[PDB]
Amino acid sequence: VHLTPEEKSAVTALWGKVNVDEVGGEALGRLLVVYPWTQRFFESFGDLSTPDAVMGNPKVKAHGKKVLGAFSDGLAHLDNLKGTFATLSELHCDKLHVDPENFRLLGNVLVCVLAHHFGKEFTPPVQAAYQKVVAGVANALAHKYH
Amino acid sequence: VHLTPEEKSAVTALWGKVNVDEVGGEALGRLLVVYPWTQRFFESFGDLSTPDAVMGNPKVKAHGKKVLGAFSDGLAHLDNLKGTFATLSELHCDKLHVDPENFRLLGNVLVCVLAHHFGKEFTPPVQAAYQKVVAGVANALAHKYH
Amino acid sequence: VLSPADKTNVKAAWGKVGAHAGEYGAEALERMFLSFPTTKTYFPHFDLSHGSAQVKGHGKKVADALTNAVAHVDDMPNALSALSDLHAHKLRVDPVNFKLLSHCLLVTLAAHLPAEFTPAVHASLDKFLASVSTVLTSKYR
Amino acid sequence: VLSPADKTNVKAAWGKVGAHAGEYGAEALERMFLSFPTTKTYFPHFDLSHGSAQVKGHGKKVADALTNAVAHVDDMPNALSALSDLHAHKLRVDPVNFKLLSHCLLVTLAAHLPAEFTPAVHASLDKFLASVSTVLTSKYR
Ligand code: HEM
Ligand code: HEM
Ligand code: HEM
Ligand code: HEM
Repeated sequence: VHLTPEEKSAVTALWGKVNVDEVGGEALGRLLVVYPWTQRFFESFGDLSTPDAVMGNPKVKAHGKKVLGAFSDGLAHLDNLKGTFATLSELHCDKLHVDPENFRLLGNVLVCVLAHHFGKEFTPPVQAAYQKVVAGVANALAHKYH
Repeated sequence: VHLTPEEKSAVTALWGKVNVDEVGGEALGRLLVVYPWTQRFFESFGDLSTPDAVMGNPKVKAHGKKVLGAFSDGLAHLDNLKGTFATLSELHCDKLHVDPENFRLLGNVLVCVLAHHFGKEFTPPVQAAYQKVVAGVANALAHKYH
Repeated sequence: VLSPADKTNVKAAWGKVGAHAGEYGAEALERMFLSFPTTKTYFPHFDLSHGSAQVKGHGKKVADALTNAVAHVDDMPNALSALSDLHAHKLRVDPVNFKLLSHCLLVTLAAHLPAEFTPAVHASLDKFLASVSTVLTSKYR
Repeated sequence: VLSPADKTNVKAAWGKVGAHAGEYGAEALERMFLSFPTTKTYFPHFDLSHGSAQVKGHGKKVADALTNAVAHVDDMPNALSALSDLHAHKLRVDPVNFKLLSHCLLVTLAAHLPAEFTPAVHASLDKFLASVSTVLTSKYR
């Protein structure tokens, strides 16, 4: 993805303050709440029938940590996302059967979460930079679909 | 855009039978009828309030020819759509102020026009190849937007 | 919002389709799976090869639903009530995909109905498929 | 469809916004122009630099429209009649752009309402903004 060096620096500076464990659970939980149809992939997680059940579900929290840990690794290779997420793309297509539109939804929910978490520090230019990142990650994850 | 060799052959073969002038006026006309908000760029063309008016407008016909002629030229450079369309992308962004979503809409209308014209020859695999081409051209035209 | 002209147009076009409705349903599906491969993510249990009986069978069900929608164009939300429930609470297909199938249905109809697929009818059919889509996703949240 | 809970959530969040509506509307616009540059194609007559007078004035008009919508949540098609007409027949903004602005309005609200922006309220606001976008594009064709 083409971020400028000042965009790259802003993205990394902010990410160093993120607790991936907390943010991961919040982001995946909000996705399941705001866009309920995404629950279709997680029937194995148990009760997701109300917002309180979703946000308190330990499997949702654990999975959120995994997802955002993989995202975090990806931020070290902004110049080669395709390469970093290649195996994961194949897994999401062939084994998990996840419609890539879901990666885009998660991207926007994550941007909301960062804004909620950091408030005024999540400025318009910092947002713009993260929008490029989340689009890039979604595109990388969708690359091996067939 | 990557087309497999059989896709390339299918695209080229069908296009050899297309009358750009006719197909161009039909695709642009249908765009303006099916998605009337696209008329916003063509106030100077005259009255566009009915399907018959639109389809018989000489300025719609003429512009359809121009558009599809450039598109035609791009089919000879499938390996470098971005460079081929760079100047046109900058023009559409900086001078004409055309939302790139319009390029996606015209692509799908063009697919429907080819199907209408060619019937059974426009098979599922041939459509798939053309969907790749129209998406590539749309992305190319959108590339220099800023 | 469908106008009387739209309803008139859809009823005439769908009428010429007639007994081939199921056949066209299957072809639209095949066009979708090939043109937009991400849609296959909702059919992991299907054999998606050319001429699959599951595809032919599912195409028939989709077509029969559309025929019912056309018959009940003035009260689609009740006529499709069972389907909208099934899509919202069970199948849970992301709404973007409805646009993809709609496009492929238009392409299919265009390829089979040269004389009837005028710009006016194309426009009415597009609105009609968008309204059906809207009904099928109306109970998602 | 907005439930009673959705309406309560929206009313509570927008009330907290109160006198800052206009400031937040301008911020949402700046967020959109920077994050989604294609949206700039509809404002070639504007100075889009940070803090511009046109952006400030427009943000206030957008915010006031949303305040009106919240107050007329059960009667939105009538309350937004003039705006639906204007967008459909004069401005003619492609429908895809409404979701870009809606996202940037959500981000803006998140950034300003730490206590109030719970997962339930986030969902209700997203639904509310989709409903507003639907009304504004309802007369397009
Ligand atoms: C930022 C985008 C995402 C990333 C980086 C990501 C990453 C991952 C990783 C690392 C795994 C574990 C793979 C393994 O070793 O088995 C996984 C599994 C999975 N992901 Fe994704 N994910 C993303 C988005 C999504 C979204 C949006 C969905 C669906 C809405 C999804 C659905 C799943 C499911 C169902 C599993 C398997 C869960 C299980 O083991 O039961 N992912 N993902
Ligand atoms: C396949 C995609 C398209 C291609 C290849 C294309 C190509 C062109 C070309 C070659 C020109 C003439 C530029 C010049 O004067 O040097 C042009 C002009 C223009 N195009 Fe595009 N175009 C495309 C799609 C569209 C669409 C979808 C719209 C809006 C619905 C649009 C709006 C315009 C307008 C308003 C002009 C100027 C017309 C005039 O001054 O007479 N174009 N385009
Ligand atoms: C015009 C739009 C559509 C209509 C009218 C429609 C209608 C139907 C009908 C009638 C059924 C059978 C229900 C039953 O057997 O009781 C069905 C099932 C199903 N639909 Fe939808 N559908 C539409 C669009 C979509 C789209 C866009 C997708 C996703 C790409 C989709 C995915 C499915 C799936 C996965 C099933 C279950 C198939 C099975 O296991 O047999 N449908 N639909
Ligand atoms: C939440 C959805 C939106 C609402 C409530 C809204 C509301 C408004 C209002 C109140 C006006 C001023 C009308 C007047 O002059 O009295 C306006 C104008 C305008 N809107 Fe929309 N708008 C929305 C979304 C959008 C979108 C997404 C775009 C395109 C990106 C857009 C483009 C415009 C433009 C170009 C004007 C004319 C501005 C000028 O020339 O001063 N709007 N809108």
